[PDB]
Amino acid sequence: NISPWTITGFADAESSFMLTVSKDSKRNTGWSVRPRFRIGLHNKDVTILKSIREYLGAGIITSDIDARIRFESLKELEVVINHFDKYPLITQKRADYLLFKKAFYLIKNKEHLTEEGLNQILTLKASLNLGLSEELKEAFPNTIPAERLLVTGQEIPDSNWVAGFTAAEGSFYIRIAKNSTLKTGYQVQSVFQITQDTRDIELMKNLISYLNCGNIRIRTCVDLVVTNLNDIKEKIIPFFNKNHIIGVKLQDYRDWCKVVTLIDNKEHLTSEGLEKIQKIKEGMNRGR
DNA sequence: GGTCTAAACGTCGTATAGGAGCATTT
DNA sequence: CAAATGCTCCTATACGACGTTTAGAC
Ligand SMILES: [Ca+2]
Ligand SMILES: [Ca+2]
Ligand SMILES: [Ca+2]
Repeated sequence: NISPWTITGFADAESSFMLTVSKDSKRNTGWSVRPRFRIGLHNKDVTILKSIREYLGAGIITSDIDARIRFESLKELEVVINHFDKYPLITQKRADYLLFKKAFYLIKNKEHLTEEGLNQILTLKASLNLGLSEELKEAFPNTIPAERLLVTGQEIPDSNWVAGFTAAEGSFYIRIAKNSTLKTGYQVQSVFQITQDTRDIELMKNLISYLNCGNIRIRTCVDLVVTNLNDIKEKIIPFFNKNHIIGVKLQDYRDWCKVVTLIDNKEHLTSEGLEKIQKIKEGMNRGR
C-alpha cells in the first residue's frame, strides 16, 4: 500500500483542480458549472494511478495518448476533499485547492444554480489556475477575482511527501562534460535535481534544509541541485532508499544509484569505465 | 602546472498543464 | 425535462534532461 503523504506530495507536484464553466441554454443563469480533480502521467507510469485508486477507494482511470485518474462526481470529489484536508498541500497549489474547495461546496448545496452563486463561483475560477477565458470575460465583466491565501510558512510535513514530490518532478541524471583538463577527456558527475518556478522558493529552500544538502539556484524557474558526491552517497541516496521513488523513475534511480557507486570507486577515470558509464547513461531517462 | 570536484552556466523538445465540450446516465 | 457526470479531444509552454565553462582545492 502507498503512503498517503506520497500521494499528497505527488499531487502537490503534478495534479490540477479545475472548474469548467460552459454556456448552457437549459439553465436559468445560462451557464453550466462543474468541478474536476485530475492526475496525468505518461502511459508507462499507469501503475501509480492504480496505486492511488486503491488507497483512496475512488477514482476513474483511463489510458489513451496519456494515463489519467479523474474525479468528477460529487461523491468521488468528496473522497478527494477528505484526503487533502487530512494531508494538506504545500506548493502554491494549496491556494488553488482552497479556491476549489469553496467552489466545490457552493456546487454541493446547489447554489451554483443561482445568479448569485454562479457569480461567486466565477470569482474563484478567475484566480484559479489560468483565470477566466476570453469567452468568460465577455460574458461576465466587472468580476473581481477572489483573494488567494498565500501559503508561505509551510514546512516539509513528512519524508514520504518528498518521495512523492520527486517521483513526479525530481530528476536523477548523469552529467558528462567533454573537458580536456581531465585524463579521460570527460568530467563525470552524478546530479540530483528538483525544479520549481520561483513562486515557491520557501519550499525549495526548506527542502535543502530537510535533506540538509544541495543548492538553490535562480534561472524564470529555480533549481535545487545536488552534485556533491558525498552528499549524494551519504545523504540523498539513503533518503530515497527508505522513502521510495515510485514509477519508472525508480528504475532510472537504480541506474543512477549504480553509476554513483562506480564513480565512488574512481572507475570513471578510465576510458573503459567512461565507456561503461555512457552505456548506462544512454539507457536512462529519455534514453529508454 | 595538472587533475580533479563543485558548481555556475547554457539550451531545446515534449510530457504534461490546463483546458473545452459532446454524449450518456441519473 | 434538467442536472449531473461520463467520456474525449485539443494546444502550447514550463519544465526535465542534456551539454559547456569556471572557481578553486590539492
Ligand atoms: Ca508542477
Ligand atoms: Ca511537470
Ligand atoms: Ca512527471
